[PDB]
Amino acid sequence: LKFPNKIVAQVACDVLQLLVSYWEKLQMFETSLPRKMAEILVATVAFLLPSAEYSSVETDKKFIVSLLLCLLDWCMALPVSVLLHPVSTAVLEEQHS
Amino acid sequence: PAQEFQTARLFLSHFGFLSLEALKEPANSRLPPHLIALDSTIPGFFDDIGYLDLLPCRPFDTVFIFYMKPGQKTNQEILKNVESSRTVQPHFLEFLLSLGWSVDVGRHPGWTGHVSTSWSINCEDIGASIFNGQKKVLYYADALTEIAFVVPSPVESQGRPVPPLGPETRVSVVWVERYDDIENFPLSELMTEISTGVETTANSSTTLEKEVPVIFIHPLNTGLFRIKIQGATGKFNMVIPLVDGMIVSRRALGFLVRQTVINICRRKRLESDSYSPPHVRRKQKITDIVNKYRNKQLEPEFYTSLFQEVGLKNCS
Amino acid sequence: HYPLSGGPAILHSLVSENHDNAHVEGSELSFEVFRSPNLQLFVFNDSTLISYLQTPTEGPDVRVIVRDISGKYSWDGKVLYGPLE
Amino acid sequence: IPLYQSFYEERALYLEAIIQNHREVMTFEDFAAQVFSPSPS
Amino acid sequence: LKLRLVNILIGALQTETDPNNTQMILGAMLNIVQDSALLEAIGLNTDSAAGLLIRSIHLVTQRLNSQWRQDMSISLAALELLSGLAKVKVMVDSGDRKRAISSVCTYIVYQCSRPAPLHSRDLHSMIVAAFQCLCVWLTEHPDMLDEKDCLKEVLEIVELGISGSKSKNNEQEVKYKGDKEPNPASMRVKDAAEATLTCIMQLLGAFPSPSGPASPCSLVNETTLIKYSRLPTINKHSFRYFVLDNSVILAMLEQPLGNEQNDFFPSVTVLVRGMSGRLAWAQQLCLLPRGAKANQ
Amino acid sequence: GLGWEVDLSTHCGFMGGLQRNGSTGQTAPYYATSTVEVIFHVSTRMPS
Amino acid sequence: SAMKVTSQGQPSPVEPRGPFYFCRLLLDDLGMNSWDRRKNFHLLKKNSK
Repeated sequence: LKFPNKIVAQVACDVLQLLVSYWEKLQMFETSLPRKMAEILVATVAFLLPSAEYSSVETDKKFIVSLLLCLLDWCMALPVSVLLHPVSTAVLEEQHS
Repeated sequence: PAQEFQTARLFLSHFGFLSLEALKEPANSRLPPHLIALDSTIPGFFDDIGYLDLLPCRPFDTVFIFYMKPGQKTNQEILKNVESSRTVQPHFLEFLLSLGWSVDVGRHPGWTGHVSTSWSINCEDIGASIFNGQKKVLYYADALTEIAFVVPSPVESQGRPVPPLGPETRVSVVWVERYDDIENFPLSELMTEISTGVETTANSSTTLEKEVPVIFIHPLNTGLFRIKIQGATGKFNMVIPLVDGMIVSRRALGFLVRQTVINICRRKRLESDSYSPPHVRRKQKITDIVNKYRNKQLEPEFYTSLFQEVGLKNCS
Repeated sequence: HYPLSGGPAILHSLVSENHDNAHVEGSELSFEVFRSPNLQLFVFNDSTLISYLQTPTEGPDVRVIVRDISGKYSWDGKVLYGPLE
Repeated sequence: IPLYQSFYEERALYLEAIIQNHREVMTFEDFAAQVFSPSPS
Repeated sequence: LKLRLVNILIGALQTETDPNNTQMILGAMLNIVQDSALLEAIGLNTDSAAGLLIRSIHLVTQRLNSQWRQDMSISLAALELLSGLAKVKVMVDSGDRKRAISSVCTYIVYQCSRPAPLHSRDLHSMIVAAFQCLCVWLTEHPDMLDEKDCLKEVLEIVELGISGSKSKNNEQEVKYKGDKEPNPASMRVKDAAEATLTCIMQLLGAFPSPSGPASPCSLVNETTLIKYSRLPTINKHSFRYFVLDNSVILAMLEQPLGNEQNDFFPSVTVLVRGMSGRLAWAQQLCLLPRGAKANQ
Repeated sequence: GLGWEVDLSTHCGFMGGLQRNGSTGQTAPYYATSTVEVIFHVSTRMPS
Repeated sequence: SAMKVTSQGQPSPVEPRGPFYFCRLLLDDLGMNSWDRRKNFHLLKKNSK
């Protein structure tokens, strides 16, 4: 997703958008997998944000828009109860917050 | 199809109240943002909600009615003559029933002349002592005024936290049979017998005698009535609807008495310097509630509050 | 809330000012709808159109129709004067 | 296709154009009169 | 002798200059007008109730706009008399009532235009009393506000009371809403004007609510809704309280009460507690119009 | 497998040039999501 | 009946007279008429366009 080239990134984003149709199978395989996909999308769009809008290249903005739309699709497909489950990651769990 | 519905977020978003600009903290100011979420877990929230509920939206007054017989100077006898039946002129009862309708104190949703049994939203001859304030009370209400007429009777054998309303206004009406007994009226001795319960509130009996004015009704032998009013002169002279030494027929007696009571109470409220309209009191109470119960959250922290379920806070 | 009772084919309410208007008997929008003496349009936060319309009293009212960038929605509301139960 | 705009962008632009064109500036007296009675009196 | 009495009373009112005498005369006029009106209702036209009321209103308004401006007690007496005459239930031409409200509004304009050194607490008290009298006149006769001129004058007076200056000016540039600085004469005048606006917007017309004349606010609260829902899940914490613009407090319940048969659609129970008073609501979300409510 | 069938007579969604009279067909597959709506012009459903 | 006075009676509820009463009540019950709202709130000219 965070590849320097944008065409391969766009193809990867489309492939991720494809997986939304099999979220039931992903849940049956591993419980936390769809939440992991949503976290991956959130982190990627956060990382690409600082150098996206403060630039004169439209391709980065278009890729950001595509990332946001895929995130919206993933959120809509998932139920509300799953989205409210806390994020379980080592770096943040080390902190007392 | 979906089953559950969190309609609150739909309502906030559809009307345009919920937005990033609305939730943004004001710059260089202390007023809260345009949208604020309160808390139902901080102790005393429901008590303050009840405080806000008990505040009325329109001014209210109180009127006491007494009956006098010749050769009476003690408060006990004056209170006693009322509670008897068939021992007074029928014109007194006719004048009473022309002041307002009758409403039970328990089922009355408005002012009833006594704090402890007022604003209760949760629903053989005895004479004019029924209206003593324990079973029934004469009531009148308009779009801008509310009056509770109560006739005191002899006394025989924190749960309602009300914020200070302001200077209570009450006017007494006395039915005298002989004009010479007007001066011999024990107004001082009956101050303790006409406590409305607002004395504990209204914090913002000798000194209260001058505050209350008195209206005297003296029937004549020709059917007309003679009126004398004491202690109703202030900065703006006297009140017009019933001047001193006036004569009024029985047709326009109750209406003129009610108008005089309204004008006197309005003048008394306007004269005092520690009085504000009830909507100002409600606005100040709302501002105090906002200051003491607002939730300090950022914009992203507030959207996620809508999706989280409520009602299980004390159960989970 | 996406799978509403009307099926996934319908997402935003299809109602408008012409519907349930006593002063206009037509089923399509027309200038007579604006000629109604009980219709008014407002702009809120410079990014929302709010339409207030007092329908004839159906019983078990105020009708609010809102148009924004997310679509259009309709609200039917009535006051509760008397006590309950 | 050149200058192709998504649905939400077109809807937002059209809504902004409508608001800008049809917005009415008036004194508070006229606004309160209109709120009190939509048709003139 | 009734005609002679009325004529001499009118002459005494016209020729009087002392304050106390004028107050007594005004009280007598109110008494006689009310008595004649009630007698006619229960049963040169100067003896007639309608003509007597018209003449009384005309004389009082003329005196108020002519001489009773530099005096406080006399002006307050005239305001109380004009407030008293509203309660009289006698058919009369709307022109007289329009003239009365026009005179009251002109008095408001004159008093609020006094120089700053002459301003005092008594002036603001008189302004508040006149606002209350105007509110009583509007409430007792909601019909006459259908006129363009009466409504325009009333709203101009309210705007002058709130903002401190009328939006329209004879020669000065006009001002619009939003870009007008708030410069009220005083806090009391501003509060009175706001109360008048709230009354004319909500209480004007249909004063007795189905809840009863005793309580203008709705007689339903959180406890009533909880005990009426008859659902163990609903508790005192099920509500979500919101504050709008630091003035309005909401209390929203996200459970249908069964009032609407559309159990398949969202329902909310807004419970507004504003500065005017408590008021309930029941909003519903509908996707299809009334033509196919039962066809879904 | 490309979507459920919708009766064109009483369909309130996207049309894509189809007609209510039934000349262009009576049924057609339909697949729509929270943000994407797709309708197929199947050639084996339109009478010829 | 001239010397007879009518006893006061409780007034009965009366339906609102205006054709825009409920919408106006809803507008003024949400604070839309407060001083602060007089900036980000306006009207729309009603015409064919």
